[PDB]
Amino acid sequence: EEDLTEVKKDALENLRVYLCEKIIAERHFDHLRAKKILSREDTEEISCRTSSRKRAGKLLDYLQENPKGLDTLVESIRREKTQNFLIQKITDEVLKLRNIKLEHLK
Amino acid sequence: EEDLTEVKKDALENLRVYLCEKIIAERHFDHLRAKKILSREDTEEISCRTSSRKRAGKLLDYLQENPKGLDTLVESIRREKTQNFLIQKITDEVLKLRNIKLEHLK
Amino acid sequence: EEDLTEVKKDALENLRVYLCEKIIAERHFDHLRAKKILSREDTEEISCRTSSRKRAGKLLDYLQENPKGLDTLVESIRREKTQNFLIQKITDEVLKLRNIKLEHLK
Amino acid sequence: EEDLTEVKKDALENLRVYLCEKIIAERHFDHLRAKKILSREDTEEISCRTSSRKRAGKLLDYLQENPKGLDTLVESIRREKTQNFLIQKITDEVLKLRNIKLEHLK
Amino acid sequence: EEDLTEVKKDALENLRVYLCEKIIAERHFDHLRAKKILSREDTEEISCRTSSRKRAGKLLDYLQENPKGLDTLVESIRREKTQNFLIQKITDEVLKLRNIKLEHLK
Amino acid sequence: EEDLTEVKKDALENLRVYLCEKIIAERHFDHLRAKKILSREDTEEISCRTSSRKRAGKLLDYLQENPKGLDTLVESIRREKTQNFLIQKITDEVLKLRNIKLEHLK
Amino acid sequence: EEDLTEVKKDALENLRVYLCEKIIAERHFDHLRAKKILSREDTEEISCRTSSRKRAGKLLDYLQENPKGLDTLVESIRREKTQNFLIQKITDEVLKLRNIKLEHLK
Amino acid sequence: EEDLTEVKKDALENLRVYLCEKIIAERHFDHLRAKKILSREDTEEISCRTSSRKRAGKLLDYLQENPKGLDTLVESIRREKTQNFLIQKITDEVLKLRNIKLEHLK
Repeated sequence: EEDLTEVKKDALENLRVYLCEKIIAERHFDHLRAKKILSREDTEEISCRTSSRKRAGKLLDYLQENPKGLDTLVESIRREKTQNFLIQKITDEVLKLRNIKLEHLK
Repeated sequence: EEDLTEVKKDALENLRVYLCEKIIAERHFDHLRAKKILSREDTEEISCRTSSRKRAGKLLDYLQENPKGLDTLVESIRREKTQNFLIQKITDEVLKLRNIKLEHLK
Repeated sequence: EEDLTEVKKDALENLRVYLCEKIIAERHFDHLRAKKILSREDTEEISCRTSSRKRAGKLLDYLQENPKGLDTLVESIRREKTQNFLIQKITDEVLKLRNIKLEHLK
Repeated sequence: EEDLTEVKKDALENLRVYLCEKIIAERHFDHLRAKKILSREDTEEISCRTSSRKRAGKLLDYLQENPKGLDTLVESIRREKTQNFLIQKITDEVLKLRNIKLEHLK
Repeated sequence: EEDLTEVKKDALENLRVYLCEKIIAERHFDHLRAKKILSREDTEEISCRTSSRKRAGKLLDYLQENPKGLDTLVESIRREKTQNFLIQKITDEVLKLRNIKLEHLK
Repeated sequence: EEDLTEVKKDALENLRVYLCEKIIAERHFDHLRAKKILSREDTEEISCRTSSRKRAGKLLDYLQENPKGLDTLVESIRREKTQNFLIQKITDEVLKLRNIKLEHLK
Repeated sequence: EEDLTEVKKDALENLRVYLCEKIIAERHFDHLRAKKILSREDTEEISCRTSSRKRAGKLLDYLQENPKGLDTLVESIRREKTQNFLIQKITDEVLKLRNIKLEHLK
Repeated sequence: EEDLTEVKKDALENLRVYLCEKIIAERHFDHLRAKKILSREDTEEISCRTSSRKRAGKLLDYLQENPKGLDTLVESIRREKTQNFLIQKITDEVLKLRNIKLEHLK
């Protein structure tokens, strides 16, 4: 019904908390692939002045605007690296979505 | 009796003075979790123009509108960080509430 | 029609991902030749502070500017070294161009 | 007739679009020589808070106030570096001037 | 209860101090095995600029992320090398966990 | 009477001047232990942009907050390194406290 | 007669011009010592948004409110650094004071 | 007439261009001697973040302050190194001074 794209934000708002977990990937593996749809000048800006906490929050904040919001997810399971502390969580992020999402059906 | 929600503000007004102690957490640990219920654009703006004293006052000021007033409290005792200079104080913030709260029973 | 110089960026935006295969050649072989038309101070700057990932991105990022976009290509097939991992890719990079390029004709 | 000094703005306003092509020279090559007539404190300020997009626009925006408007031009063709992606364009920048300039004669 | 994964950080925060005993293994033995789950470009970066103290802090800091945190441990007891200064400590590191962990049960 | 925690600031405001003697320990030995009670993201932030003077000022400024104000002290006399330039001074820092402290008794 | 505290402003007003000479010391050596009597939050703000020209004027502007106005003077002659381009000037700043001061006696 | 100290800046503003010849001496020989009168913290700061182009500009920019403006000169002719590319230039720098200087006499 095209309503889910909103609940992702909540899920994200609920998962906003996990800004200290594999978010450093913004310097590691986020910036590179996601740019396929992500911004350009902001990257320069977003990166220039952060403790890796702000940009962390920054990087995430933008994604609520998009409808799809399925790329940090595919990119984390892809490219190897960490397949647990984010992925078990990602399933939990999926859950956080799932939970919030399925709840909405009520 | 749903009256306490107000006495927090007093407690807060009484504690308004402690605007220089662990309030910097607005750049540190406040903005992140609390946004679970907190504003969105204000954050951007609240932050945009401050020496960390205004935004300090700002951030604090916003919380009197809410009835609950209990999260800075749970967020500081949790997430580790500082467990005294604010928490003994927090117990004192609790006191400032408590004192203000209990006196109301008179 | 001088429109292709742009689609190269797309192709590059589509190939930005392969920032991990033979991009290290900036240390191995890119810096020396490309300088024939490439930057001067940034080379110093671009280089000074990277994990070989950022500079990788940097070096690539700079070329979307230039119209020709055909030198890393000629330089990789030239100077021997690698002719497969990147060159079959280079054909694919040509493809990524070709694909995006030919697509534009529709 | 001293009217051309105005048409450079529009040409620049027409060329305002090319804020992504060899404008980075602001860090690379612009700041150093142009300062012969260019500002002093702003440079510090202009540079202090930009993603290289603002300062880009900044650096350009200032030049409309001057009458001569001929230095970024002479500076890019000299000092080596890029003699094409901007220079052909510069001829086109000259054209953008020329086109507009000659048009004015009508 | 999946709460233990946190107290490890404390334990680690409590053991953050012992950043001088056998942390040089970041060159001696730590980098090779741990990479199985560990980070890739940071390794390049993390290493690139350290007195062996920051990277020390770095490497460790990264692990508070991961939920398990049981690998520097198995890798130090195995692969021979040192079985005492780090290991009695490791048991003490286990203690630091054990202490903080069991305390949590209160 | 819990009034002393304030004069430490003064003592510190009076010792603010000694930001050049062994404050560099912010790299040499401060960051590591003090983090037992110290801030996390600012450490990232505080460090990222300083001549070792700002951060020097930064590091000290945060502690006026804390009530105990007794850790840089124990940390400097311990862990070896310098026991004179800082410690004779530290006793003087103690004096600066002591002086200011005892003065308050009047 | 306590009238001198005012002509210093004039001196400063007449010395306001020299806002480009050893004023950068605001980052270099001013902020640290002078804070013994100087502000606190402003420093943060004063610094937060300047090209070093405003803050220059800022830093200077504040000192007119004070009566004594002798510290930048004693601070510049001491702490080594520059003993001429400011100090000959400082004697001249003394002169600017002196001139105006002595003039006032008429 | 003490006016020359100003024209040096012009001369310097006219020689600001030669920020590419023997300015790297900012590492090769400048820092050590000139420090007899030069900055302290900025040396740390000026150095920390430059492609050798900015610090180049930085180092020079500071000197327009100082009245004498005669030390980079004596230091380059002495201490061996290069006596030609810059010294013929230095005489030309002297010229640039001389030219601008003598012109002022008109």
